[PDB]
Amino acid sequence: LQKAVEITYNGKTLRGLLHLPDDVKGKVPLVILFHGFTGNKVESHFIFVKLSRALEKVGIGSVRFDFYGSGESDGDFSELTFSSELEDARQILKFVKEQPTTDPERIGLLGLSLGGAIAGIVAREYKDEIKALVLWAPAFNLPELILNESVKQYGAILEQLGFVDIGGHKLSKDFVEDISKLNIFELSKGYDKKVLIVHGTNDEAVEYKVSDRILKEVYGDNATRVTIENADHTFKSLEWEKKAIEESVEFFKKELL
Amino acid sequence: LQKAVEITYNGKTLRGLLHLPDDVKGKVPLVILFHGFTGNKVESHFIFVKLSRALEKVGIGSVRFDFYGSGESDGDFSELTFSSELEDARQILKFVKEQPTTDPERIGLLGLSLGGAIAGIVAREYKDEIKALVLWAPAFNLPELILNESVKQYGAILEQLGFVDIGGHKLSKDFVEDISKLNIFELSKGYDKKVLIVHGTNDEAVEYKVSDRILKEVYGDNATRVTIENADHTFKSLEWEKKAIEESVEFFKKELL
Repeated sequence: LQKAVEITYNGKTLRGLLHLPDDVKGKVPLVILFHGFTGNKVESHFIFVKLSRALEKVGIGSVRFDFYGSGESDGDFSELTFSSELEDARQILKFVKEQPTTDPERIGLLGLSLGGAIAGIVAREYKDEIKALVLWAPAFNLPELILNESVKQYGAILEQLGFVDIGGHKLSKDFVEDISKLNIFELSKGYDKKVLIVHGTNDEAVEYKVSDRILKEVYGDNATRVTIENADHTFKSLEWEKKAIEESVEFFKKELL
Repeated sequence: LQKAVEITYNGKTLRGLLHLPDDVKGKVPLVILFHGFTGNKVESHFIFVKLSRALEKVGIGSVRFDFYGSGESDGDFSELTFSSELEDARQILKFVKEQPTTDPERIGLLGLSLGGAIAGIVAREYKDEIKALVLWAPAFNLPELILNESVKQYGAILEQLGFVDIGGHKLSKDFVEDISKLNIFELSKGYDKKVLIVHGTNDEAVEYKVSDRILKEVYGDNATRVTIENADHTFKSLEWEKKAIEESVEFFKKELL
């Protein structure tokens, strides 16, 4: 079952999609998916919708929302910041628990790159409430990346212009300053339930070595990594995409149930 | 205002968004927006939402649906054909006509790339029903590209596997045979109302010189072409984005109203 949902907090309205398995009723496990930098709820080559529909086939619900300033939700990219989506994420988890079909003891999280950073942080905020977590190409090094991409380049423009054109989006200078005082590695530490990392070897957005850091620094032996050899950032292949979703569904099927 | 909508025909469910102007009330001009190959209703860097929300400021509503097998709508890319999305387009136009806020006389059409080819065909299909037509980098030569792409590498793969991986999607073999019998130039010929063409000088998906072909072989005095100097396919820049959306809404508001 697929139908669109709406969230409104403050003066912000969020738009998204909720999935529920048709053949089983009562209270069902749920995974909340967080999208990445400049992405949206469908995500790259529809990998989120695909993963959503694969989950309802194994009796597992899901919700996919558009972060404020991106996609179908309200706002401009300029009034968006990392901590903004952090507030958005909390409202989505709240909304999900307030569903009669939602099982409170079985809730998981999934995030892709920037969404992965948000997912690992929100997982620690609700360490008891989130039973399992999956990180696709987790961009825990987004802070250094933005800072090192703001001094080698864009630095003069951002101050002069107030923003910079990343590619049809207005990257505000507020965004650079807000993520400057955030450390994803130290902010995701403290999650103790099972963790699954999916990373591509030939990832040029978030180099594969980041997952090594996340495995050594952030989580203990409660986190495993599924390495997809030769894959790119978003697993842009029918083969790569299959492995990423299948291992994610298997992982959610075991740890969530 | 923006609300999610749904169309269900022939066992297929289409999901989308309907934009309605808050200021004006009663009956209001609508602009149907068709997205491109491997895209979705939000389109690249959210240009469709931007165009939609910029449209409602003029008091001009719009409807943005995901084609069947794409984005939020049902089905996989494997069951998608050009004629498949032509059928979807007809269903979307019937949907807009059925809405009480909608005014039948002033419906408009917009399409990007393959969506523009869809829009050009549908505009001629309902010549008297569609008041104006806007085309963003219209891929009228899409059948030629796919044909030439198939002989270079797709066809050998498609013959055996039944499909080809075009980057996380399954391109049907029927899709190639389906589009081979199609000539968008002649199919879009015969529209007798005002047409606007927005094309990029540095467009690499759909060459700039095919916009020359459309103005000559497809239309006459009613056709107009805005040239975005040095722009790429989707106007992936805030300066290029402004020119395309600003000029197109002025074309819409003038001839629709």
